[PDB]
Amino acid sequence: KAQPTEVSSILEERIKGVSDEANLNETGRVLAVGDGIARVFGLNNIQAEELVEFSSGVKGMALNLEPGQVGIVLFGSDRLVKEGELVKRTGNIVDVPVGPGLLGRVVDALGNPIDGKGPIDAAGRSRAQVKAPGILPRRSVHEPVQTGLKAVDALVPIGRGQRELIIGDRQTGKTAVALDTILNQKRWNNGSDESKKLYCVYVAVGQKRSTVAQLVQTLEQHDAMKYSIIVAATASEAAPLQYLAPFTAASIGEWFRDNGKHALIVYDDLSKQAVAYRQLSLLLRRPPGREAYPGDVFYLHSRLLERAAKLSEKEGSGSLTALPVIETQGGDVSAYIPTNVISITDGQIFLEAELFYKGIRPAINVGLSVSRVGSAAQVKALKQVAGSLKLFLAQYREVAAFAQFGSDLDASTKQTLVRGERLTQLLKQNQYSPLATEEQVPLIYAGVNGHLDGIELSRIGEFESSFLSYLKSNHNELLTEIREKGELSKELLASLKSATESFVAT
Amino acid sequence: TPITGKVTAVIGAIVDVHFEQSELPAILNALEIKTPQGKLVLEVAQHLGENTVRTIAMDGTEGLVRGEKVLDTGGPISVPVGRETLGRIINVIGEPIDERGPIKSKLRKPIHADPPSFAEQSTSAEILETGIKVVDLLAPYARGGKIGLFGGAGVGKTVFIQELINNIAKAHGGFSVFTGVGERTREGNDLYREMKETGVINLEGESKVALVFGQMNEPPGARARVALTGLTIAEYFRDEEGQDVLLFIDNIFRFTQAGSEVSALLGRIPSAVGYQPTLATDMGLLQERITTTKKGSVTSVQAVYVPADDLTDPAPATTFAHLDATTVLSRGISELGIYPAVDPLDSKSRLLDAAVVGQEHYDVASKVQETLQTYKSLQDIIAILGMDELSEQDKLTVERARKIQRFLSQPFAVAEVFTGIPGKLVRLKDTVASFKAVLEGKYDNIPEHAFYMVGGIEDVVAKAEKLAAEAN
Amino acid sequence: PPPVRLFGVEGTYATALYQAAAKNSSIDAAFQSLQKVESTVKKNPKLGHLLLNPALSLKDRNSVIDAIVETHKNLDGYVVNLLKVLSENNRLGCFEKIASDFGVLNDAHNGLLKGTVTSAEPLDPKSFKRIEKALSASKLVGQGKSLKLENVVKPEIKGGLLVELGDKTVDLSISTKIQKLIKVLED
Amino acid sequence: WVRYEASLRQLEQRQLAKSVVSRVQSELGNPKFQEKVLQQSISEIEQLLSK
Ligand SMILES: Nc1ncnc2c1ncn2[C@@H]1O[C@H](COP(=O)(O)OP(=O)(O)O)[C@@H](O)[C@H]1O
Ligand SMILES: Nc1ncnc2c1ncn2[C@@H]1O[C@H](COP(=O)(O)OP(=O)(O)O)[C@@H](O)[C@H]1O
Ligand SMILES: [Mg+2]
Ligand SMILES: [Mg+2]
Repeated sequence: KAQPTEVSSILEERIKGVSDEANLNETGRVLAVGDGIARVFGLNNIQAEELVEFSSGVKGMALNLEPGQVGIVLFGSDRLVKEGELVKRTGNIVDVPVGPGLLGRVVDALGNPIDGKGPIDAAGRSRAQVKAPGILPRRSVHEPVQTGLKAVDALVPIGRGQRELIIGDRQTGKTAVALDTILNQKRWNNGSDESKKLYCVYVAVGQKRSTVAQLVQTLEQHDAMKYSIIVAATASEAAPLQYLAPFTAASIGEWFRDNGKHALIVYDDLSKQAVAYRQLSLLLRRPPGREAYPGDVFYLHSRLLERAAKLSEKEGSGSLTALPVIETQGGDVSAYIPTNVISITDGQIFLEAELFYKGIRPAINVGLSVSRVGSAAQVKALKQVAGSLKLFLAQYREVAAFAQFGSDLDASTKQTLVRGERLTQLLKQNQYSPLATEEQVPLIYAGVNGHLDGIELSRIGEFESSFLSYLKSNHNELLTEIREKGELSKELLASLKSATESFVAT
Repeated sequence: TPITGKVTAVIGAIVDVHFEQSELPAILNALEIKTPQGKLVLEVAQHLGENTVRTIAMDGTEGLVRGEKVLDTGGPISVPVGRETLGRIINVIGEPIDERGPIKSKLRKPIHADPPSFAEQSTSAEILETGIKVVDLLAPYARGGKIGLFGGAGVGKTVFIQELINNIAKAHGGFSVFTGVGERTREGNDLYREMKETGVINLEGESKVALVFGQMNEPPGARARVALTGLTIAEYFRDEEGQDVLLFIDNIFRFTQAGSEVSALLGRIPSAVGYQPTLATDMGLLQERITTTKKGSVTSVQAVYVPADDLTDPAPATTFAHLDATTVLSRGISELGIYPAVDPLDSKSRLLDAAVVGQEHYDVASKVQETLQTYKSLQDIIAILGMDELSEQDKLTVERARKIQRFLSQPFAVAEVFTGIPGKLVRLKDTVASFKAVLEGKYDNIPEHAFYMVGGIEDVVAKAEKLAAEAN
Repeated sequence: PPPVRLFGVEGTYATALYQAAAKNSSIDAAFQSLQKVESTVKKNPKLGHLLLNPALSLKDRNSVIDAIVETHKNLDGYVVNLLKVLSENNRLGCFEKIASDFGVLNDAHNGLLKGTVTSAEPLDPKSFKRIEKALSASKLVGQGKSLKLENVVKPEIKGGLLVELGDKTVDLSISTKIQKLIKVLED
Repeated sequence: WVRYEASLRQLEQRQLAKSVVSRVQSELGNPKFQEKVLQQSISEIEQLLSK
């Protein structure tokens, strides 16, 4: 067509200019390749973590700079590159396109357009490795993030800027809760107030291309692709792609954050990123530190997740909410990679396989799922109702274990046990069903205030739907008041109490 | 003539520099590199030979080329010291993290100094009324000593550190220094804001705390050496100023973690479970540089993150032996409902003496430990054999132990948003009297839930009355 | 400082020899001695096998050294010392390599930089001379040094040249250029 | 219809790619070597002179 011709002419003119300018400013001869790591001679004054051009066409980057030989990890298939290939250096640190044009576009780790929808329009290029903001640039997490899960994700919130972990086994709902959060962000990014929009960005690292295709299909089915970036590295490409894709997603997240906007990033299954770094380090001549893992895995998780922060008003008040995901084996949260990531994050969301198999689709264990925004960085309506409900539910679980231990004044005779079991049955959700914050307070308020003593565990599922229909049909006054105010006052508390003990009889 | 060197190898956080002269810089020397974005400091670790040495990067090796000019300071890394550092955020290299201008410190002491000798060891058994029931009862804290806060992930270690700061530093009177070793920057920002609000930090006036942050986002060398920087601040405050230093080192396990970090790429053979071989020695000098001398005292308050809640891990296990007061925050109690989570058994302190805390306090502590140990021993008996299938005395001891465990819970002011109850404080004498009365069985009829999230025995009886009124 | 950086045990002896010759200002004598030794090695193919043998004993290695030294009656006052150092270090299986890096050091300082003008077809000698003068007059690693470009007929190049000189190659080959338009055409 | 047109653009692009590679193969056979060799030799000479 017309555009390819002029684009090709302009770019080849620039190519001739580059070839005729300063020679190439450095080169190298390939000494070894394999598993996406390539040794190369030359490159005497190569910059650290610097992109390099290979004669075949594969990209590269410099993790290691030995005397004489340079450790280059190959960005793509290593089949094309051979021995003696000339390795031109790009002259700049590893970068990735960042800007508002990445919205609605799927790109690789390097930022090149892979969805085939056209070129990427970026305001600038940001380094994949960027130092995290300092103490003063960081701000206390106070702005809520509407997870839309109608579960413990609401009573103990996420908030804007938290790196709330999502631990659990495979196929437990980590990607499910991530996509529900992304879908629920549509209600707030579909407006005009940029201070409340959450421009999501997905990191589908170590995810099969069929799965990510289904994920993007589901996103655009719900009109969620307009605000979500799917920068990722599937299982098809090499390990360095997997290692760098979350970091470039972090770069996009800081671009959104440094511009005063709020972005939600979900590092889906960082485990493949860690093992990709393992694959790099095994043949890059970096000895492993512990449990066959190189020591720098904790450091890389640190730099990647600490970039996620809530900026202060001086820096633009931007937020970079992070939702890291780890795939543990057999629920072993005491393994190495778990221990580091649970110590790297601001709380976690446990998703055990037994709860998923039991029937609870969210499958979240209240007892261990903690956060640093307890009754903070919430709407306010939910924070007053269930500011300390997690501890009560944990004590309910302990007493229920204690209740089965011996026959005493326990079981149904315990008001705490009854309230805990009713609340645990309350905290459930179906996938692809984002529930707004307004239709979440009455259920938890009925649970916490002991209004569910005579509703029975089996009937709580129907009670949820009946109560929500009650509010959305003939009690929309207080519901809309809560939604618009973002808080339940004395008037709103009294109205909600009126509704709940009027509907307790049904 | 300044010492000049050229960079030969850059391996992550490890940088190799060669000097084209016989004047080789000594170990731990500060090597500064002029980067386009600022200044990068390198600390010499080993002399590899051939006029080349191995260094540790204080900052991320961004754009580090081979052959870049390196300048040797001549001594170890020096950070500003004195009253100027109070109310100011201190980086690992000494540059002011805060944007409140530079630091006009009179002296810049190096971060690598010999620990105080055995002669200058002024040991003491002074008590410390922190205000938390369990620590004031079972493992009383020692003024001027070393303080431990062992715990896993999500057990309240940072919350406990903040609560201790709020309780003590406000009434401490003397100078203090908070040292963040490999911890989340968001938590450091929250702590800074909280101490600004409480008046501990006064930007426009006098501040009683100096802030040194080596946050977990920083490179491994910065994490390793921020503990040394804060320790140097505490040492100068103790010696020159002659004031009781309330050193609050946060996540001291990150120092050993960064030692293992650099050790893997330093060529060292990994020790057991992959730790650095020199962990014991380097942490030995670091911790022994904290001690009570004749000039003053440094009351180091350290929180240790135990990996996988495995107390047999070499770093926490050796920190146990290299520390006076131990406060283990077991997860099994943290998820049990008593989020203070101070395990009442392994949390031991050297102050547990009849001549230190008093005979009555010692007897009370021994009896509560006995009751809780009976509970732990009969855990399985209650579990599957049956609680009712037990002797009357054993059942009474189990009930008393459960009541005590519920009583160990204490709301924290810094955790008011977390627990939902105002963070009231309890005095040591009040705790001793209340626990002695409880052990006598004067509150057996009171339900166990009355002791939940309460302070003194007055809070216990008030909660019992309120639950009786609401339940009828 | 030696003219260029050498790495590995196969090359550490070369730079040590160059440093020793710099003290005596007899780099040419050591160079000529090394060429004579490698010519003697090429003269006797069995002798080359003798050098490469790692199982050959200390007395046998010493005897090989006296064999290669008695001819020419002395190679140089220092290179024989390097040979005996190699014998006591068991490094006679790399002498060709050590001579290679010593030669590279020689052209590093003697202004004899080497280039590789690789092309699909053998280079036309009229066009060969045009390449020499332009690069000699250019400032690409130019401080008063000669040039030794040599044509490298390889099949990897589709056509054109890759002018290589001191860690500097120009992406002027037409093969890389036609490919560079392909990825953008497949956008 | 818009996604059908997008598929039309994609197939036109790949057909252009096939045409480009076919013409590259054609250039691999015709005598198109000496003139381009002289051209980019002069180009590299000018590149050296420009610095
Ligand atoms: N109501 C529900 N909530 C969550 N997941 C559901 C629900 N109903 C069915 N599922 C299934 O649970 C799976 C979630 O798997 P997922 O968490 O994406 O795996 P992974 O943890 O490996 O990313 C989906 O494939 C979906 O088919
Ligand atoms: N008194 C308390 N009441 C309720 N929750 C608490 C209390 N103390 C701590 N927590 C919870 O424990 C968490 C602190 O975890 P912490 O042990 O500091 O992790 P780490 O040691 O990795 O920093 C917080 O998120 C908080 O929600
Ligand atoms: Mg998945
Ligand atoms: Mg901590």
